[PDB]
Amino acid sequence: DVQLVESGGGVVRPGESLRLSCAASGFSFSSYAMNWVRQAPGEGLEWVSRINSGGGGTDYAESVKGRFTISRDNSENTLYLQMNSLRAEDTAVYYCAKQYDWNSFFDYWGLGALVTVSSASTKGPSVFPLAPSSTAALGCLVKDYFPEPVTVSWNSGALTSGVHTFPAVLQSSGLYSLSSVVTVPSSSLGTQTYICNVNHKPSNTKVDKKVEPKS
Amino acid sequence: ELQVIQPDKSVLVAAGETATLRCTATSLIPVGPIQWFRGAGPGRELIYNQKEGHFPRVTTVSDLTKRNNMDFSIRIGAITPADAGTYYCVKFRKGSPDDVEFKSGAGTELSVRA
Amino acid sequence: ETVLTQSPATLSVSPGERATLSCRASQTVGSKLAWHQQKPGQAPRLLIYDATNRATGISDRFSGSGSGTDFTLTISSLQTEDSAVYYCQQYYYWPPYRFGGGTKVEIKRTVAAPSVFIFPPSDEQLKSGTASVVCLLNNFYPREAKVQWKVDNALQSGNSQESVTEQDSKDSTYSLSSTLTLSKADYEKHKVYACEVTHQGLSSPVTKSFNRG
Repeated sequence: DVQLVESGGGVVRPGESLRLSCAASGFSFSSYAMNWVRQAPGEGLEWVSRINSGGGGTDYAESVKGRFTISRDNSENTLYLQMNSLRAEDTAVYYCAKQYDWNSFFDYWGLGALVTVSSASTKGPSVFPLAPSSTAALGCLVKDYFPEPVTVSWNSGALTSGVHTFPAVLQSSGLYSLSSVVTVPSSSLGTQTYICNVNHKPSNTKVDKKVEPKS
Repeated sequence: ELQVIQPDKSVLVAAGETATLRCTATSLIPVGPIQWFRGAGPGRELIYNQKEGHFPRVTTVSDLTKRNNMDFSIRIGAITPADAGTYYCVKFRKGSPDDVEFKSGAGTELSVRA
Repeated sequence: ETVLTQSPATLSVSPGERATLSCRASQTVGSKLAWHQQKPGQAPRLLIYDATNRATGISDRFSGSGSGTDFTLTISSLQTEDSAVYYCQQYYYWPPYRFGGGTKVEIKRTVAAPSVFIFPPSDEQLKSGTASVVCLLNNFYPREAKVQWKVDNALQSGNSQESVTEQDSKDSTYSLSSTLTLSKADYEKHKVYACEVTHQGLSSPVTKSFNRG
């Protein structure tokens, strides 16, 4: 079947350049117009550029004009997006997309390659307790890490029922934070062990923190 | 030599109708695939290619498989304003390392009434 | 450019019922309307093209209707796996590569009022020099909630951030955290820190607070 597989993404610094590639198979790549379409965290899909069958005809959304180059290789069945002079608002998942016809809807989408643009260095999380009470709630505040993802479990994965781990927010410092919380019987507090284990593979970090009532 | 004739200059069609774009070759040498493009430059758009590709709302009028054939007319279904422009019928040559443009028809201006 | 008005923005449908999504063009688009589905954190997939035709592989639960300016997507027997955003795309005019605003589809459920909790910043964090106050709204429906921070009974603005979990598979409720970030400087300037919560499951708004000590 038709496959569209993007690559070349990751973390880049503002002002760096980056080449996405989309490897195409299951069809005649040279006979179709190809596009890139992007999606910022929690936004609508935003068309970025399009390219001819032959490779000589190129359109670009005005938000990327002067900075992005689309091109292709019919010999090797591959789409490219060169992206120069990158900035923070170019952070998104970039999808390659095939058109049905030259002036038609999108037939097929790629898996999509994430492109994070940030000046920030690889950093492990600080973990802080959300102390319960004074049914009850407690959690931990996983703060100031980069890049995503972090992982969280409670009591080595032994506690799962009524756990919420929140999607991470990007703070204006360039660093991510989230909280994980859990609801448990008030009777259990100070009797049972409530530890959250916080593993961050990008920094080879494991922190385990015991969250207890305040005194 | 081989000449590529498209007899129509203008073709006016209603939104939703199918349009027939007519094209004839005079010879069979040199061998190679016919292709249709809308527009003329390096910004042209592939509409059909005998050799390769699935073009879901184009049919050939004759059967292009059988050697002897010299009718390269096409039907394009459900024409809308997006389909407007000038369609050239284009003979390609040889093959190795790639197909090379050889001759092109004068062009058929397709448009839509409102 | 043709304006594509997708509607409504969010649609709630209880499990097993029909869901009916609408897309409307500013001027006629003939038959050339296509629908895509994007489930959370995946790429889009084509459902319907030519207004009415299913793509190869697509379930008969998804169907398309209409012509000209008014179009519908209909999802027959809604499963939790159809929670997704749906976009319309026209290709009657040049250019084809614009989308409607999208319509989010979520599983409808009876109202559930949020359990509210407030967490003061830990003393360990206070050594670092920045203070986070976390407010947690737990297990509610619908998602529409307003959290308002008050510091000494003064409304706060621009110093908070919200995060929402995706709708639960099981009970179809949401959870929400709001986090206030102040420096240790400004934090220790004030006394009472309150979280106020308006949601339609509560007869009047719920306030959790503490005082430093």
